[PDB]
Amino acid sequence: NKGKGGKNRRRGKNENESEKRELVFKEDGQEYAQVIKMLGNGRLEAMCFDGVKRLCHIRGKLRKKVWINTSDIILVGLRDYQDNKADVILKYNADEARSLKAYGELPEHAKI
Amino acid sequence: MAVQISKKRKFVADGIFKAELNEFLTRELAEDGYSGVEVRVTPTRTEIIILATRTQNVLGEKGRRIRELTAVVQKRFGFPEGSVELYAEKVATRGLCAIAQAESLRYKLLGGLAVRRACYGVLRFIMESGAKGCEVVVSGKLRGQRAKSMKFVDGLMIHSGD
Amino acid sequence: LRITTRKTPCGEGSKTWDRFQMRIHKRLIDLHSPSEIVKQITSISIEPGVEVEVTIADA
Amino acid sequence: KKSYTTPKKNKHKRKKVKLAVLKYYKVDENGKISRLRRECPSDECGAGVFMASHFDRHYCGKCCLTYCFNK
Amino acid sequence: MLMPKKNRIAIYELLFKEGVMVAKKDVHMPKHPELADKNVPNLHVMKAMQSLKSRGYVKEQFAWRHFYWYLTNEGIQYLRDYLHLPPEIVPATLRRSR
Amino acid sequence: RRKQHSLLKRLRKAKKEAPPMEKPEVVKTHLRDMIILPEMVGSMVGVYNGKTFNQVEIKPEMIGHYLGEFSITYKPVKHGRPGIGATHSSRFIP
Amino acid sequence: QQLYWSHPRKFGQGSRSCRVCSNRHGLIRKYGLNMCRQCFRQYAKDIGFIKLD
RNA sequence: AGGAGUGGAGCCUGCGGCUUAAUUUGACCAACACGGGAAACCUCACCCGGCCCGGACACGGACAGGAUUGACAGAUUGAUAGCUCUUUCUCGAUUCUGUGGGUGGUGGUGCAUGGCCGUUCUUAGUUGGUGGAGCGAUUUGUCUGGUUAAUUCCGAUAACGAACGAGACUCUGGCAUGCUAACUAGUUACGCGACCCCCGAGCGGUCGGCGUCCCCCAACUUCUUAGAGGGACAAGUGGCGUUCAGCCACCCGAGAUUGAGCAAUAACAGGUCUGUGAUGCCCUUAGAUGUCGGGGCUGCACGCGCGCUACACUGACUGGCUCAGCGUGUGCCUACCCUACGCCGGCAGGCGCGGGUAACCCGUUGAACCCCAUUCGUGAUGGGGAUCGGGGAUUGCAAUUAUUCCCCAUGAACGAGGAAUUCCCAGUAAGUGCGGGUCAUAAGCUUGCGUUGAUUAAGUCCCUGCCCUUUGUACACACCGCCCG
RNA sequence: CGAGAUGGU
Repeated sequence: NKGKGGKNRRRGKNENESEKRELVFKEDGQEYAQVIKMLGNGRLEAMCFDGVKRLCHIRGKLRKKVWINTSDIILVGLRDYQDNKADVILKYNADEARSLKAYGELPEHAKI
Repeated sequence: MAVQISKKRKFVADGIFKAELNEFLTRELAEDGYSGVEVRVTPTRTEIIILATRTQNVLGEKGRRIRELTAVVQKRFGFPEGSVELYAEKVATRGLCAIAQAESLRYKLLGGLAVRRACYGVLRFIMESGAKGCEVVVSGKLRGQRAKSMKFVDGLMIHSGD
Repeated sequence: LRITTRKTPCGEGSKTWDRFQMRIHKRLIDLHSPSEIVKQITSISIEPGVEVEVTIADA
Repeated sequence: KKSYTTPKKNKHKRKKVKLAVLKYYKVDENGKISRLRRECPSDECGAGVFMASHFDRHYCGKCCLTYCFNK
Repeated sequence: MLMPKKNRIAIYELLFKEGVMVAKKDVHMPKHPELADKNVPNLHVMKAMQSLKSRGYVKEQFAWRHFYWYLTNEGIQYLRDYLHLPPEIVPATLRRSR
Repeated sequence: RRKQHSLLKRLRKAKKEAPPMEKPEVVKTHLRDMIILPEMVGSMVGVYNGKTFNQVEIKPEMIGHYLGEFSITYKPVKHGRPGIGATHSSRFIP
Repeated sequence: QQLYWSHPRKFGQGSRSCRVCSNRHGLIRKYGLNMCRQCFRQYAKDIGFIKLD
């Protein structure tokens, strides 16, 4: 279907971010966050909605696939040690982020 | 047939009949070494001649399979009783028939023999039988989860023109 | 008889076509003879894949 | 091609009632028989087979699309 | 019920007499052709022959929307019992070919 | 009209059994291709829409129209703002 | 068992299907063939059609 | 160098975005009138509801005062689904029930595969054996030069002798008054026969003119069909060529380039699991991801692609005259074909009665542009025909979100199109209409056929690309590469 | 000898 970059490289399998994108909520050890700044080297600064800011890192599965950006909404996994640091699990589209807030899942802080 | 059908429909329907008969015989007589069917007509009677390498398997213990095949050919295609006869005939020069060599390579692979040992086994027998050349190809998941192919060739081989 | 079809099984590629045909040939011969002897001569050399049909009066 | 969202008026099938075999004959005296429920006026069903009695109808269970009398 | 016993006997007697069966893969046609006239549908023929195959009493083949079935020695033994025929009968195929 | 007379029976039952000088109860149906006959005037019908029944009070001006002409299968469109890919200039590079 | 278990099928794509493989799309009605277009290219030589031009 | 355009207008149709219960989905030069994809139902996969088993076979249980099957009426229901509830007849070992196990699926993965197709790539390219050269990856053969559409030939030569592609080959077009021979094809002529005209030397005639008017037990094969052979070779003459291989002009001739099919080695994470009883693994399997009723695929601020009709006088309208070629036709489950002639109606259409399984009947296939005469008069006009009101037929089980067709009325934008950009060298481009496919109903698409018939070239490497050789490199994921502060 | 940078699948 429609490309949205432009290049020779048709050598991959297509992204298909479609159909049964079943909505995901927290388990234990997770938080929702908004991206505040993006740094070099595959890392970023993020704020979760109960107010603890963290330095955050892209998991190896999301490299060069799920492009994160400033003010974007993400799902983050906490560490049982080293509480200043965390890793990204998912990105929510602006269509999914409004459904989280419609289920009352997010405080009235997140931008959409 | 209360009034006869037109020649365009008649010549197409006679070709559709030979195609379905060849498919039925192909999958009934595969291990029994089938390679072709021929059909001929005479007043009140149709004779079907069938070619195979091991003709005793086409007959069975006292001709049982010729009687069973005569019954189902009559039952399916709507011939009247006793107007159909089946004759088995032995294939001459079986090394120069491509269908008998494709089936014997299939059963040799299905028994678990290694691919190159099997393929050079038929390549030798075709060239010893007196062909001017041949080409054997196998393709799919040969050794690993990513697909491959092999070509085996000997002698002369044309590709273009009539 | 003619049939013209797309070559592709699935609808992708540049748009090529196949052109199949079949040709049919027909003849007539008329005789001045008894009904008993057309049955003799219309029974030899007819071994190949040729239709033969005969009608008892048309002339 | 999805997970399934369920209905809530659930039955698999009904249950067919269980009853003892025969109450359409009576012995009244030694060697005296009565037939308690009637045969329908019919070609094949004319003997040994009986019409039901309902509160306002007589009905043949064998000829089931028809053979109903309104009393 | 799968079918009336009147139907089930009429399939087995035609199979035992002829030695073979043929039917097309279509559950909707109201009558099987040939000596299965006098009312049995070909759905009953397909379902009957499937039950006879999983017992080992017939062989099966298929091409271009048609089934083909052949009777075998264990099935001859079972049908001669089920139909109560004399032990000496073999009505379908016997004479040696030349 | 083989077994399409059943609606006309249910409509004339509802016209008969209504309280004096008050409207009948609804009869609800799938029959969208029924023509409005002069028997059907001053009657309540629920006409199926692909998921729900919409009620109609049959005015005499409706005569000769279909029942399906008064119960519509979709919502009128009103637009939200265009998305990515809607124009040639809209392209995204990471 | 139900009495209403079928709908009319006396014309259109509900009536007809391929004689080899039961498919309903892209079939050939010409000269009484009734094959699917992919099944025709497979059997054309055995039926007796050829290409010259 | 030029021709017809496309991009601008209205409408048709495919795609994105938005909207929605659903607007099912694949594909981004080599996707977008493509899936032979013209969806009323079916097709059908999507959305809202409801019946059904079409759960083989094995083991255990239950069971001939009986395992189980079917149903009238009232309530219920979109429904005449005994689906379910109340009631009480009916069938007869075929089922039911628990466990194990199967079976089906237009479900998922084309980045697990087979088969098929497209593309690199329409160009001239590719490879062993024995011998020679290098420690080796590799190389020569497969070439300095000339010649050709061509790795086509000549010749040269540490190589010799071969294989595939090219070419040959198959179908097709143009020629035969020579051959074979026709009541399912014609001509000529007369025994003649018949209607009409005197226009004709001359009468109303032997004799003339006109004929798809009619017999032949007349003669024949020019015109039609289609079998066998024939014919063209750079063969002849003049120039140019390491005088070879070839190239240019001209005579004679139907003809000195007719047009297609088939096509190598090695590749691509190209497309297809939605063509298949081709198929691995995964998922689901009775409150089913295996049948009926209704809805959607057509929804509309907006961006893009292939097309149809036009902006008029080299025209539009109303009469009159006169010419084609390729094809299809009573459906074998599946239930329908092509039509002459007569009558009724303005029209679409209706009734009656015949022929055709086809060189036999529709049919001498009375095609359109074009040709001859008339009316309008430079006016958004008698150019253009979008949009919209009212009425009448035909298909079908059903036409509203208008199936298609006929009639009166209404009368938009548009006055030759910005930056850009496509196809084409002779019976070709463009104009013009007719068959086949799909089809119960129906082309603004596509695949073939005839008819009218030009302007400009006979060249080049400039722009975009392809082939071969020499050359440089920090590239090999191969310039859409790699890399510095 | 006009101007001609850059590179998610």
